[PDB]
Formats: sequence, structure tokens, C-alpha cells
Amino acid sequence: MAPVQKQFREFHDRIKLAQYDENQTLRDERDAVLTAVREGLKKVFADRGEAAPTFTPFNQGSYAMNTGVKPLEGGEYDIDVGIILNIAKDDHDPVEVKKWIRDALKDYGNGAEIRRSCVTVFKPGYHVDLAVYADPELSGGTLCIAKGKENSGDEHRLWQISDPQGFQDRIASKLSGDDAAQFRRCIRYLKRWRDFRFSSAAPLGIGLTAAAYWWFQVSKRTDPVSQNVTYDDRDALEQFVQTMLDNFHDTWDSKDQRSYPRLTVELPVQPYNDVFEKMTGMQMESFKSKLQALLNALKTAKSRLELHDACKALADHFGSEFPVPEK
Ligand SMILES: Nc1ncnc2c1ncn2[C@H]1C[C@H](O)[C@@H](COP(=O)(O)OP(=O)(O)OP(=O)(O)O)O1
Ligand SMILES: Nc1ncnc2c1ncn2[C@H]1C[C@H](O)[C@@H](COP(=O)(O)OP(=O)(O)OP(=O)(O)O)O1
Ligand SMILES: [Mg+2]
Ligand SMILES: [Mg+2]
Repeated sequence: MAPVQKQFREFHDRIKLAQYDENQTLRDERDAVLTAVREGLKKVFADRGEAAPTFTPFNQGSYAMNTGVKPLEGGEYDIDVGIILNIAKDDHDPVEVKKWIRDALKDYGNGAEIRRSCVTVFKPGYHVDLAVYADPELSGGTLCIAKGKENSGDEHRLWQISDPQGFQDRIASKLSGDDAAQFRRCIRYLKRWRDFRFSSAAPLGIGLTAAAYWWFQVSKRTDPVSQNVTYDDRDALEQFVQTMLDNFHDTWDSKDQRSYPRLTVELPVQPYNDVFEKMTGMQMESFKSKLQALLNALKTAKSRLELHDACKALADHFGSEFPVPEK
């Protein structure tokens, strides 16, 4: 039966996006937005009659963790950055804090918008999500992110304990060397699957990343004699996807009077929230179906005599950058 490891490795080379520490361009676009916020803030606070708050920025998201993928045509890069303002949380509404950042970014690119967990600034072919934190020193020693929107009620405006560094560290440290490499490749493969089969409803990147933290297992073989190591990414995805499917739980929804299959995946650090909690029952059901059809293709791919047929089965789920050799 035809193997597909070479094709997976090539697919990986095509989809991977270099992380911040190796991506001049990303750093520059990041540093530009941070620059705009400092410059912007000087204005917003010259109005108020108070000293501009200072912030310490740090890298977040898949570009910090080396799990980033290139977007498909008409998709956007997602530059995630955190800013820790020299402010005490208990003295400020978090939404009001997010307003400062929005207003400081009013003019920059196609402007800024306040989301539930970040301020997002738009630009040609990318966006920057700024997660906004209060200083742990002035806030009694916890790092809290500014949660809530402009239209959000009172009980939905809050400073939620977070641990982005802890999360990144667990992703980096779960494995090492070529084992960790396979883990990162498998997250990327599933992010392209997400981009290909889900609408611009989609299994978040955070979700698949946390899922992998809990459930990914390396697939490699070590020759008993030569101790030569080869990796089997197809098999790694098969076991990982099967394990995710096994952890779906039929969950009754009283309002709708039916159950939906739901996958719950806790963040392995504070606040230990279910990273999929925002997906609806119906989007979860569709997510489970598509995971099952991906699993079936991963199995099909291992029992094809012809490389063409093995790859084509994979391309139907991973999309047209998955290499299909001619028959
Ligand atoms: N639901 C959540 N719960 C807890 N932390 C989150 C959640 N969503 C996002 N975060 C934090 C951790 C993420 O690595 C970071 C950026 O989120 P996001 O950009 O959605 O994921 P990501 O950068 O790993 O994947 P992607 O490659 O798909 O952009 O913010
Ligand atoms: N704890 C977290 N830390 C950092 N980023 C987070 C966290 N939780 C979610 N995010 C990310 C994921 C999203 O890409 C982005 C916006 O969060 P989200 O809660 O989806 O906003 P939202 O409620 O505006 O979404 P929508 O507009 O679709 O309803 O921030
Ligand atoms: Mg991201
Ligand atoms: Mg993001």
C-alpha cells in the first residue's frame, strides 16, 4: 500500500507560516500596531487631562507558539498580541479600557473594533487582535484580560484571570525535538482542514490546539537494529482524530428538546474554560460529521495501492495544496 509521509511533509512545507521569532514581516506589522497604540494613546489622554498609561506587549497565539498557517486566498493572517497596561483592574471597567485602545487605533488601517476578548484592528489581508490586560502588580498579583463588549450587560463585563504564558509554555514543552515537530505539523494540518471545510461555525484554532495538547500522540517507528526513526503523520492524525471523536458527548438541550454531540476541551491553564463553549449544538454536530469524514479519509488513505488515490482522498479534506501525484 502506498505511503503518504513525503506528501504530508510537502503539504506541511506549503501551509506553514514562520513564527514571530523567524518572521521579520510579522514582527514589523506587529511593532507597527504597537507603535500606533502608544502614539495614539498620547492623544486620547491629552484629551482626558491625565498621563498616558504605559503598556508592556508580548507575543500571543499561533505565531508565538510556532503553529501558524498561511491563509487560503481571500483569508486573513491573525496577528495575536497582548498588552499589559500599567493600571489596576478594580479601578476601571474593562470595556472602558478597551475603548482607549480602540480610540488610539481609530485612524490606523481600516480602524479598530472591540471584541469580547480583544480589540481587533483591520488592515489589507490581516488583522491584529490585541488582548488587553491589567498590571498584576497593581491588581493584587493576577493577570486578568479585559472581557466584555460595548453592548455587553454588567455581569458580562469582567476581568478574567488568564495565563497566556502558561498556555504557550505547555504547548512548547509537551514534547521535544522531532516529536514536538510532528505535534506542530498535526495542529497545522487540522488548521488547513478547518480553513478548507469550514466557513470563513469553524473549530477554533485554540480548540484544536488545546485538543492536541490533551490527546495528540506521536506516531513513529524505531528500527530495532539501526535505531533509525521514521514518523507517520497520517497515523498520528488518525489516532488523534479518533480520540477527539471518542470524547464527544451527546448533550441534551432543553430549549431545543433534542441532544447535540458536543466536544468539551478545557484550557490546561487558568481559567480552564471549555474552549469550544461558543460553538452551538448544530455547529458541533456538523463539526463531528466532518471530523468523522476526515477520519474515514485518513483510513482510506492507508489502504490505497496507488499514491494518486491515497492523496486524492486526503486532498478532498485538506484542500488543493495537498499534493496529488498524477496517476
Ligand atoms: N476560548 C478561549 N479560551 C482561552 N483562551 C483563548 C481562547 N481563544 C483564544 N485564546 C487565547 C489563546 C490563543 O492561543 C490566543 C489566540 O487565539 P486564536 O487566535 O483564536 O488561536 P491561535 O492563535 O492558537 O490559533 P489560530 O492559528 O487559528 O489563529 O488567545
Ligand atoms: N481568554 C482569551 N484570551 C485571549 N484571546 C481570546 C480569549 N478568549 C477568546 N479569545 C479570542 C478568540 C477570538 O478570535 C477573539 C474574540 O473573542 P470572542 O469571544 O469570539 O469575541 P466575540 O464575542 O466578539 O465573537 P463574535 O463577535 O463572533 O460573537 O479573541
Ligand atoms: Mg491566532
Ligand atoms: Mg486571533
